[PDB]
Amino acid sequence: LRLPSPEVYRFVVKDSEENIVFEDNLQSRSGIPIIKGGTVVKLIERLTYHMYADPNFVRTFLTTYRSFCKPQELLSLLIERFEIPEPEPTDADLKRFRKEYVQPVQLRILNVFRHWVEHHFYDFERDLYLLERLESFISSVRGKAMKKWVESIAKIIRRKKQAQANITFESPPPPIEWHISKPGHIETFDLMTLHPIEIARQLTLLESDLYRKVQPSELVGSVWTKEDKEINSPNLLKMIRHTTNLTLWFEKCIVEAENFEERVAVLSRIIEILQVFQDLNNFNGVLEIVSAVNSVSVYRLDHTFEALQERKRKILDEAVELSQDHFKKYLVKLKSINPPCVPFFGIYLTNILKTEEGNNDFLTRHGKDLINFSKRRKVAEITGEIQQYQNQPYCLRIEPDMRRFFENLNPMGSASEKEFTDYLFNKSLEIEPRNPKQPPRFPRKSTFSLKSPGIRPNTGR
Ligand SMILES: Nc1c2c(nc3ccccc13)CCCC2
Repeated sequence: LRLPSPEVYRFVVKDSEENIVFEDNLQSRSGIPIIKGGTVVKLIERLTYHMYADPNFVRTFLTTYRSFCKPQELLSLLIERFEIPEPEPTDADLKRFRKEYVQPVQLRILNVFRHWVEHHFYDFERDLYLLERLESFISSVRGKAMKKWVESIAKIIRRKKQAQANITFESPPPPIEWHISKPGHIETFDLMTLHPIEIARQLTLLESDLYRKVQPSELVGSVWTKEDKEINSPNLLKMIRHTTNLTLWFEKCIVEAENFEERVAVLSRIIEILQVFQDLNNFNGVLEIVSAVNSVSVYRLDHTFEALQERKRKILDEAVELSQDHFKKYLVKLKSINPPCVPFFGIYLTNILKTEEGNNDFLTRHGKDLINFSKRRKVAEITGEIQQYQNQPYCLRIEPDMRRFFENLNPMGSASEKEFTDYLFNKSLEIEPRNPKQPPRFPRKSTFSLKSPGIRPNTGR
């Protein structure tokens, strides 16, 4: 009984469709009401509710909130929630208010701070001032019952800060495969001089590392395509730039092979790399090669595809078919394999862009910003799927020169992506013109043997 005036404490304005909307279905019938949307004020009140704990909302909120609220604003709202004014005295009660309202709300805030530093410390890593505000506030908290919670948050922060201020094989990894390029000779590194097995291994290790660093929150609210993308989505942007560069590198290697026999040997080696990606459950790599071969500059090279060994063309068509019918066969395959694996990342992006586009950010902006929370629950269920393959490392040894090589691929050089893709298209028309004549005969500029060592481990034995 008796809360402060909504006038002096914004959270306790009465619930109405002006400020908060609950699911009204058979699921929402039992237990804790399900939030469909509200003002950020009302979402914060329900995140820290006096009447019950809501672990599920806390988890979904801290995954999704940056799509509707800045980290600095979240901290300001949790402090505002914490600083609870006394009710209007009546002057002819406090003791109940402190036991049943204040203490439970303050404990629930400290529990949100605890989940925040435990599972989303990257917010504080990205913003040292945010951490200064949090540390200053937590150390101001003097409540007897708050003490265990403050100690717990302090210890998490101490640990996260330690594990910032600075590989272990559970079984023998395979020996590194070498072909024409030899170690230390990084300047001789090329698609055709490195071993196709080890190209697939080193790209898988790199792609696995990029994949495992992507936080769900980098995807929520299409934040990687927005103004604050370099800070909200740094891991995702690195993974997207990697995919772009590698896909364009594969295209470049094919289209710049002017000599027909060389270009066939290049496409054949890329298909061999694709088979080792498949053996490694690197569907990310499989579908990068699919992306390259379906690019307009390569797709149209009918003479090159027709010249492939039937078995190589078969393997490619099968890879290509994984992507057909909204990735139907890819999704069957992904559910059938044993990790480690690198999921095709592009499809999470596609399905989040469609959910982001097809659902309003706001239940309405008339009179109030009424945030669509249900939209964020649906995106968090998609981002949730990214997590099940981030926990299983590859049993493969890093080749530091090859890793360096692949981290630094820059097919575009100083040109724009559009200038570069125009170039690939113009070169495609040069090497295989739109006429019915046999393909032009250009000389090789490279002197290395075209003969593949194949994808049976050599040094392995
Ligand atoms: N252009 C292509 C041809 C074939 N497969 C292809 C597969 C993917 C992208 C382009 C292709 C089979 C042989 C004929 C041409």
